[PDB]
Amino acid sequence: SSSHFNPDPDAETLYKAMKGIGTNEQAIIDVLTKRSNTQRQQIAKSFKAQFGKDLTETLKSELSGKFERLIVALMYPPYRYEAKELHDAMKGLGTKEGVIIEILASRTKNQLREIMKAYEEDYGSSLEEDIQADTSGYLERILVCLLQGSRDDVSSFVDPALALQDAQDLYAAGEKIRGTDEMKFITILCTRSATHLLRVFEEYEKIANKSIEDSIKSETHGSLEEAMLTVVKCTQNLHSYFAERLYYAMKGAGTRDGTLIRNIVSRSEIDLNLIKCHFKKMYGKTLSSMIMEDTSGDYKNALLSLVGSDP
Ligand SMILES: [Ca+2]
Repeated sequence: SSSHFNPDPDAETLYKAMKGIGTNEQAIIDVLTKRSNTQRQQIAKSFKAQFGKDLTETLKSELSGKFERLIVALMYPPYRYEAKELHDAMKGLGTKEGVIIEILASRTKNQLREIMKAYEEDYGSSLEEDIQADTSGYLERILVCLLQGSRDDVSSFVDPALALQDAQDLYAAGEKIRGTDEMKFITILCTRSATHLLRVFEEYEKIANKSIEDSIKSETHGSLEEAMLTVVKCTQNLHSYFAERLYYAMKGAGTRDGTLIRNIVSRSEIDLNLIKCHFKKMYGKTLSSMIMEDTSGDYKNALLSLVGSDP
């Protein structure tokens, strides 16, 4: 699709869709959900050159509700999008700790470096400093650690002696009776590579006769538990993590639309095809069927256009 692209006609379609009295929402869906993010940026530039207004600001004014949130989300470049989500998680009343955990645990070091740069450019403060001020306790420690390198950019070579020592230390940390040693869990889970951690989880099972997930579930609670389990799930299979995130955004009463939007939008050009496959395998139904059950209107139709064919 990106073999060679003139954005001008698409910009004109959007102009006609919003100009005057009445809004053609379907024409907005047909352009923005069928073009790539980079093509959208070209469309935005053409729109401003031709018509003198910023496309995103125009979209924010012309549209409302969930449909507006989704369409505007599509207009953010990668990394800047996550920076906006993280800012929104902290700037309001309360902290949306779940948003922060998801992004920090599921992104790679190099992705996080880009998100950190975008966050400082757009909001004039350091992401790490804002997290330090807005969170506390052990949650604060793991989140800061995930940003503070927490690298791997790995090999396939794991040090077997260190993997065994890490597993021994995790076991010992769980076994202390007047307070789990949370810092030992945090350091190993946040500073070791994914490949090393997979071996640690294997060794931990042999030593402890308990899965690492069940140990975390019995030894921790609340946000710290969520954060640890998220690191574990992302290490084992990232695509499966995102499927589960989407499932729980929709399961039961109501919808966590913020979570649905963010995960579909941010994964749309990376692994949404694998997420769809994993969703089917894990839950015995398609992603689209749950979206159809939980959402309505132009919002629903835009989500389904993005997801694409889902037999
Ligand atoms: Ca629901």
